[PDB]
Amino acid sequence: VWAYSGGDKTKHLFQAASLQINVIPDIPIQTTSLLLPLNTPSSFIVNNH
Amino acid sequence: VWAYSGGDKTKHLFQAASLQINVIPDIPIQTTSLLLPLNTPSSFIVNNH
Amino acid sequence: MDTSKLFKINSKPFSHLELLPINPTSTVIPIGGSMSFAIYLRDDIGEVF
Amino acid sequence: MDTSKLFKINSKPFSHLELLPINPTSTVIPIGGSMSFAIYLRDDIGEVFTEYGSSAIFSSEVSNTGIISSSIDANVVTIKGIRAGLVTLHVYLKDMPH
Amino acid sequence: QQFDSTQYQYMNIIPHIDNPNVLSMTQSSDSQVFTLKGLDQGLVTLSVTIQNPKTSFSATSKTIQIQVFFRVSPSVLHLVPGGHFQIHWTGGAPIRQ
Repeated sequence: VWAYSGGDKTKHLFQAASLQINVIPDIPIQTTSLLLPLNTPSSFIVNNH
Repeated sequence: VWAYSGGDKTKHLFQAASLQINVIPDIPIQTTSLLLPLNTPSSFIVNNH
Repeated sequence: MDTSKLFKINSKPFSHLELLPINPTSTVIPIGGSMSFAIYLRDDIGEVF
Repeated sequence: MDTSKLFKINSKPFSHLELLPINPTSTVIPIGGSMSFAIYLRDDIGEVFTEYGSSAIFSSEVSNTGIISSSIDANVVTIKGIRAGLVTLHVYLKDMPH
Repeated sequence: QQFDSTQYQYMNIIPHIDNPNVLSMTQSSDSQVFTLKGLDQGLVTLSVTIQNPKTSFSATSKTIQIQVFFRVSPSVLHLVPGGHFQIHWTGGAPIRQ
């Protein structure tokens, strides 16, 4: 990412050091999934009847 | 079911005794499923890569 | 395990057979023309192999 | 077992938070008009939490006061325009403010 | 004031990581100390939350980060006057440096 003025875009004021993003492979088998925080009740059984 | 002629449909020639069909409830959680005959290899792993 | 997936495999004999037309546009075939029909195999609850 | 189904349950802490607009028709809000934003919570691989529990209390701050007002209900922040101008809205998980 | 290590046995300690596949964690034979291990090349964000198991009250650290892991290429260059070139480089902290 580079920061410019809104009024001047011909030259950047600042540039960031680049962040890496590491993408993880999925397993292509459609599997009903929940993700819950710790110590927490889930209404899933009622919501899906 | 009732059998008629294709020319005469005003009265049935024959009627069957009624068949019952017993519908079973699903569990509405989308779950990747196979159904294989006995003693049989499956290509599923290659087909889904 | 957090990226993982789940699946079911049923093992059964064939219980029923169904011949059905592959996307027909009339109920009929002409002299010199042709239509294709798929064979479906099912278990004791209508699940397709 | 032949009619049965399978499912996964993950148990994790919240790792990331995202405030995103609910079907915006514009990048600008008119004076007296309003827009709503959903709060998403994610794990360490970007998977979205299916239910947040009763501990997921949110807060919001507004860097230029009286340009807008905000109000939170469940995991949705709604805002209203009061004066023209620029503002940053900030939103955080109250009792884990990182 | 810090608490003494002998009081950490009363505390609910909960570590937090974004990328456990690059940097793994275990707790040690002391409740106050954890052992980290690098598994593959990358960068990971880390924090810890402590909670009281009588009052449910908690506090959290700053977020910190750890990288899992500099030389120049070539070490010798030959040019003619009016020549142009770029210097290339390997290893270190390429996401932070």
